[PDB]
Amino acid sequence: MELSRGASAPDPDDVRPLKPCLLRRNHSRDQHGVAASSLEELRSKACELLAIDKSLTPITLVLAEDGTIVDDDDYFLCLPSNTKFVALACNEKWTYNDSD
Amino acid sequence: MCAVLRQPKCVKLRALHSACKFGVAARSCQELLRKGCVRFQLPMPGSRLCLYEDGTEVTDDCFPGLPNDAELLLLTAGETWHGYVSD
Repeated sequence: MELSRGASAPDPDDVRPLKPCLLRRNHSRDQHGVAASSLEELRSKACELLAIDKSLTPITLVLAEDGTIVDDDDYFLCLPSNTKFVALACNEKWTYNDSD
Repeated sequence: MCAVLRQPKCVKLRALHSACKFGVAARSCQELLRKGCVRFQLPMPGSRLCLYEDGTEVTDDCFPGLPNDAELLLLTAGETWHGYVSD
């Protein structure tokens, strides 16, 4: 790893340097710090931490601050290493409830 | 032609009667148009979008013209978004 890697050669250092997001399950005001780079990494962590059985999928990760559904993995890695990710295993209450 | 962008763009797919949206980004304005039509079932030709700021029609030729997270509302070839009105 000593190979000078700060911009040259592929495998950049800014390739999702682990995104410790805070997953939260409705009906339980409890956030969990999970270090995940790509969505796949975060989702899984939310499954073992929130126990999101595979029967509740497709799960819906909506930001508790705004509520934007994050069903992708190229726009949820921007926020700093910390964000309120509300996991909705097709059951937990949504973070909207006509709250416009 | 694969124009290489400097950073993955960002946009928010919000529906009209969905009460929610789909925040997603990508290094290809076209790539985003597809994912959106796949989660909202809205083809590009027989279906487009409209900025939720002033109701600006947007497609695969005027989408990159918008900054990052562009409020892309859902709009099929039949309904139009009045636009963020202040009345």
